[PDB]
Amino acid sequence: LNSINTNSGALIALQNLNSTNAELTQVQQRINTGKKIGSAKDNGAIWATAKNQ
Amino acid sequence: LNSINTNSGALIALQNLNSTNAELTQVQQRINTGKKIGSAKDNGAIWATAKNQ
Repeated sequence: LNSINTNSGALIALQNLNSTNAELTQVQQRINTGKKIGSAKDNGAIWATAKNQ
Repeated sequence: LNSINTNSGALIALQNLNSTNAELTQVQQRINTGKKIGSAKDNGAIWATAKNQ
């Protein structure tokens, strides 16, 4: 409380903002590639069955 | 009592003034560093724990 060296609220706010930027990056990928699973990182099993099909 | 060669009241007054000056110096150090434990002299166990942390 009332510290000058530490600001935990800014840390939690930056964590929530980084989560929002991660969701926005996922939506940007969904928009530009047109696929909900555009790579093995999205879902390896469905992407594997898709490459085989 | 009624001595000219000594003044005990000035001695106790100097002791109280030195205590007040030490408290003001501690408050100045806390205003400076921003830490209530800025060094090992303040509290060595908690200080070493914070250093490892």
